[PDB]
Amino acid sequence: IRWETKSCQTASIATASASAQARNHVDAQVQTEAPVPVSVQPPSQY
Amino acid sequence: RKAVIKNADMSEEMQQDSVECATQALEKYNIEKDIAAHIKKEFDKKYNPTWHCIVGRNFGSYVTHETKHFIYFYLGQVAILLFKSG
Repeated sequence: IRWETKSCQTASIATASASAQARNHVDAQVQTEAPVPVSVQPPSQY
Repeated sequence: RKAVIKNADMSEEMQQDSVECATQALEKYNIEKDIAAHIKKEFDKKYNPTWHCIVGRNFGSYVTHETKHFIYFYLGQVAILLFKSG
């Protein structure tokens, strides 16, 4: 005959943002040098 | 699925049965509708009707229960409300 009223509640939760990324690239530039440290005719005496 | 009882108006024997019954339901069934159904049916059989069971991760309720037939507890992160009314 005794009806008791009760109130229930569950705990809340917490989320968080995040990200993923594959490997990254970057540019590059090269110029080949053309040095010619060469004389005309060295008179050798080997 | 560790059990922690938060509030009860229930005999110790029924409290233990609630935890063990809900634990079995949670091991066997993945979906709350089925977990709740398992738990409710076992109580109607053993402790007579009319039992009600709510199982979930996020809810509030306001209900009326019969004295000495109320328990609210967690299994891990899942809350189970088990009581008689009607």
